[PDB]
Amino acid sequence: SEEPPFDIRALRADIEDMISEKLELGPSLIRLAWHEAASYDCFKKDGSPNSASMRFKPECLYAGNKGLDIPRKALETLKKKYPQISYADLWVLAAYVAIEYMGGPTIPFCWGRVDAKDGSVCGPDGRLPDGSKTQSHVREVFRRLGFNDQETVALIGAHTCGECHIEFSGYHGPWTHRKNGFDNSFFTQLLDEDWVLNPKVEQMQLMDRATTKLMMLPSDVCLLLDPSYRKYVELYAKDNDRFNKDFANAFKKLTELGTRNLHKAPA
Ligand code: HEM
Ligand SMILES: [Ca+2]
Ligand SMILES: [K+]
Repeated sequence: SEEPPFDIRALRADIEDMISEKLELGPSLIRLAWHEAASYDCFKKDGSPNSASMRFKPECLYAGNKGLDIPRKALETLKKKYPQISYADLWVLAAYVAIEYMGGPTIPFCWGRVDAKDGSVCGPDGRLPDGSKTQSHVREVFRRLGFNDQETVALIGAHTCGECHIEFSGYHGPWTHRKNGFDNSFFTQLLDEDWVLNPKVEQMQLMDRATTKLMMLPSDVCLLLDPSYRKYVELYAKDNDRFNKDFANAFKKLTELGTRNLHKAPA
């Protein structure tokens, strides 16, 4: 489909330069595209997902979006060099590049996302999920977004990369030992390890009995306790390829919620 008004070929490359110069920016780019989309209520059809509306207060000030000012600022260096691309397209693409760069699937990109002009269109607070809660909450949040239990488990598989930071979320640590890689090793960490309480972190989180260097959230481990979710956990933990297929589709679907009139990018 149509050729975009910015140089995506150069852009894809420059984004990798930024990530290679700062690997912890990789996982952080995924979170930024995802919480931008998460405000969506599909039943109410509001929230204004995928419009880079987290540029403006209050959505940028929401408790669930703490520390996301870092990837946003990082992408400013590239908004200047490529004025033709919207913030919305750039957050999404920076995230596709981050996932591919880290060993994940290559997602077909689509462009045409209109930016929110000001923070008058933001969604209400409380749309973002709480890691302290479990599957009833999780299933409530992903239902509202428009995902089924399968897509729900796949999307959370992204915790295969990155880590929690006390000063951001109150939680702490990586989910896996390869926190800059992107595969199914989250469903594998979840299934193989013995998740004991971490008594030294005030917000309740888990840790592996084997090394105690890794961590899990109540919202992460609720994927075990729910029978539906555990089916898909076993599935993705054994089938890395299917995880890549399913993550790619869902994250694409996610980052296209509330969007119309997009165009397939060439490669
Ligand atoms: C119920 C669902 C989810 C909950 C409760 C949750 C919770 C959290 C928390 C507490 C953090 C720590 C933030 C920090 O302090 O750095 C985090 C980070 C992160 N989240 Fe999730 N998350 C959920 C689903 C997802 C999904 C669907 C994605 C993407 C597809 C995702 C991607 C990430 C990534 C990549 C990081 C690492 C960020 C970094 O290392 O800087 N999460 N999440
Ligand atoms: Ca939003
Ligand atoms: K990894």
